[PDB]
Amino acid sequence: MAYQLYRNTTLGNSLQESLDELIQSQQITPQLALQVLLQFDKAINAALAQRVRNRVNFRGSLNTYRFCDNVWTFVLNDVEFREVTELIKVDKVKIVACD
Amino acid sequence: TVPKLYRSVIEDVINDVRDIFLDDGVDEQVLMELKTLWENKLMGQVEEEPLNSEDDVSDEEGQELFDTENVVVCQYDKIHRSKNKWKFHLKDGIMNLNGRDYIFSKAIGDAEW
Amino acid sequence: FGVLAKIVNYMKTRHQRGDTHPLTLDEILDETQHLDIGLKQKQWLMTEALVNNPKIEVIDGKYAFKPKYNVR
Amino acid sequence: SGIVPQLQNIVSTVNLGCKLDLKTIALRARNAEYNPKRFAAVIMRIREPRTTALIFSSGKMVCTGAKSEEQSRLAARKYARVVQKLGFPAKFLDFKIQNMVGSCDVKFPIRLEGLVLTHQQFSSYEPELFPGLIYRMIKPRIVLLIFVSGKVVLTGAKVRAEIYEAFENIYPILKGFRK
Amino acid sequence: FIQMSVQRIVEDAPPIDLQAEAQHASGEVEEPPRYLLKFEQIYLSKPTHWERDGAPSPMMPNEARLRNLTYSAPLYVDITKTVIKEGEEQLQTQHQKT
Amino acid sequence: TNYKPVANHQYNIEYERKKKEDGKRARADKQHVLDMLFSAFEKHQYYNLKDLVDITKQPVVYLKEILKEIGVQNVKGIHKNTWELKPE
Amino acid sequence: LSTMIGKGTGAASFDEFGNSKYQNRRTMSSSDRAMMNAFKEITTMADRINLPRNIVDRTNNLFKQVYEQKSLKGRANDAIASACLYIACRQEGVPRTFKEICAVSRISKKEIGRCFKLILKALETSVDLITTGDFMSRFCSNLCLPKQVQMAATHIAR
Amino acid sequence: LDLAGPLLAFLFRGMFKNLLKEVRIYAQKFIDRGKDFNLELAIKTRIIS
Amino acid sequence: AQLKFFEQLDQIEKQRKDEQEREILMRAAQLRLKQKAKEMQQQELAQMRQRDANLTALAA
Repeated sequence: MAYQLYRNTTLGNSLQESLDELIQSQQITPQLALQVLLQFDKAINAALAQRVRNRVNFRGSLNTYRFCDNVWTFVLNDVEFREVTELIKVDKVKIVACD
Repeated sequence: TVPKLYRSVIEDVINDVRDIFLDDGVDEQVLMELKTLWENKLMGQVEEEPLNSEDDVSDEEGQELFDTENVVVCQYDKIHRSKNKWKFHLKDGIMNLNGRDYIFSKAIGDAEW
Repeated sequence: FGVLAKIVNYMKTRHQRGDTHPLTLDEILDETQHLDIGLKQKQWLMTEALVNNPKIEVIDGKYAFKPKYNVR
Repeated sequence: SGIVPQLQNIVSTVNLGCKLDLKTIALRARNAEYNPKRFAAVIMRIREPRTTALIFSSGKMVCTGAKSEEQSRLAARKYARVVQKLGFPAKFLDFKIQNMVGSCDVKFPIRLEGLVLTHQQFSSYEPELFPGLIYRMIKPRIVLLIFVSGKVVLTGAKVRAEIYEAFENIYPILKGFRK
Repeated sequence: FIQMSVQRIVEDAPPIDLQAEAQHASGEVEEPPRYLLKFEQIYLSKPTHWERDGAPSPMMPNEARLRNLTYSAPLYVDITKTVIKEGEEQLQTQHQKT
Repeated sequence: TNYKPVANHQYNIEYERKKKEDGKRARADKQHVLDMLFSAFEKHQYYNLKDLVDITKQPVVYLKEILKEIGVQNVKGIHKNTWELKPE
Repeated sequence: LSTMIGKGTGAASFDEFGNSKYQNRRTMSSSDRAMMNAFKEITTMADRINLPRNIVDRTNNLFKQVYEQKSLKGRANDAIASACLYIACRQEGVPRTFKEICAVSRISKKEIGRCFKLILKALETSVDLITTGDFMSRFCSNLCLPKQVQMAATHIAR
Repeated sequence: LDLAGPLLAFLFRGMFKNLLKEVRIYAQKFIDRGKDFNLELAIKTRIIS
Repeated sequence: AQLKFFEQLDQIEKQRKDEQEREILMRAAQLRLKQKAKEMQQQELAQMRQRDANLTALAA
């Protein structure tokens, strides 16, 4: 019962796998696992909002886009993420945005 | 840098879940075991009704099914488009490019359709 | 308590089905996607308060026959 | 006259004959967007015809951006086929061209002041509101935006014949006010 | 009258206090903004007549007699408007010679 | 300087910007609207339609239809005839 | 065809808890009350920029014709009144810019212009095109420029 | 003896009170709506004159 | 388990003391009633907040 964005990332996947292992071991109940996920979502949202103070840029081309329930699902190709300190090249990217 | 932010996030998460672990009556050792496993895992057609007259008018839908490529999840403040181009004021979020993770506060983007 | 009025609406649609039979609270809570814990106990305290004023009839035994006038 | 207007946008409405789920269409379609707070329909774009269509839950769809009648019909059919591929019983019923927009140049500056003085019954020139003169032709129900640079934009037409006839009517009048 | 009484009448009038009637039905911890208006420093111009064109011009008394005009002078007041929205900031905009 | 020519008054542009950003209230599904209505009623027994519209954040016509389905208007000595969220 | 009643004398006029005039007089119909409010708004707007009373009367007549014609019944009253004021100024030969009318009216310039177009269509009339010389007198006087400067500016623009 | 000054002062007292009353009413409407009323529009110039 | 029942009885005494040890602070300037009222208010927000979660999971 929260924003639930970072669950489908490396961090959320690792947390979910750990919770699955404890559930298999019966150490934690699924309700406790869900509560842990909710608290993680709150904490991660706050942490990114507060402790991140860097500005990034990127350019490229767009191949697809979708919008529903205030959820953008852009799909770009040949993107160049440009930053003052470093530049990164990617063949394709999917940008999921919410608010 | 990013690992240090990850460790700070670990501290915040454990502090945030302590109260729930007390509320549900579960012993605190669960949090230690969770952190251990989490760290280990990380590191003329007059009759026009038939639409079959045209075919292959779409593209491969497997990109969204795969999602294996690089993925960026963030929040958007303003998104404008003027007849050709899509413009992006994406605010603080996370990016997963080539496995390595990137963290940002302000993201500006211009794309063509 | 709002979920309780929603249960009342559910049993009203149940009357609309015409298959009204003596029931209980657990099966309704299951079919309405709600659980059976101490929450059901406090809402059952509210539900008995309802049984003190159930113009929509909710009796304890064989029940739910709301309509003060009812033949078919 | 030697000048023919070229169409810049065509608006066509077609009924699919079946109710639709806007949320499902937004979730499953490729380029569709749905913001019920902003607008009650679903906005979708296809690049090959280079058009945009609005799809409503009532089953009626509006296609805009097509440069030709054939392109408009093909784009509407493509949108209907996309909706049908999403599992809905979409059809192609009472397709009609509601409005057409054309543009052209007369290749000479025009004195809009004299034009509005001569044709005040049909002309409306308000530089405060809009620099272009608005001419409301009667015999064809066409609205023409005439500019001092000579560009003329015609709108409100149902068929290309109306666009061409309106330009043919307006051209001698404009030639009378060449700067 | 003009030099003292008009200014004193302006200053004697109590400041206008205005606030919304619990707008938005939110927590409403003094959330409705408070608008305070205070009139000050009245100014009088010389007698002036504005034509059909709207161009101001001095009005001679004989012209007032001939054209049945009224010999009057514009009256201007400085007004200070303060907005208190309980946002921890109060802004006091000043309107000059209203 | 008084009554200087302006294209649009400042307060009006601010109000229009706020309204545009907020947007029109969307018509949500019947189930969620009903659940929100029932919780609101749980707060206490009597609600006015205006504040109920504020609470539900739904179109007035759609909310009125859903409320007419279950709730009933009672003429009362509180101030006026208002809605009753109890179905019976 | 109405009257109204006052307090009168102090005796039986006020009753059990101060009944007043037995009542409040409660006169008229909306097809006249709305027009009356529009007339009041027109006078206020005109006095804001010191428009003469003849322009006010022409505005009132234009508003009566528009209001009875009823093609602008969906448009808010104040917009109609502001557009009528603009049209009356144009017909009297002393045009005020749309921004000048918006400065004294709560209605925005865009809405005033739209109602102006609609009123022109409803009345089946027209207004002479504005020229640079129309605004020279007011602009120069508000800038307090000399008469020679005003003449020079008018000649330069023409 | 009440000369021109005191009499006009009495009248101006009354009319300035009326002007402030009208400003109060006009601004209160807009404040209830949540718009930030313009002071120049609130002032009804005709009252005093 | 019997010891856990005794700890629950102690938590019940602690909640009574906290509610009453200041139902008195309010008087010096009903605490339990206020807490209950506060809990009642959240329910509506929680669900309006909550079902968004269900649709966002479907969306992503």
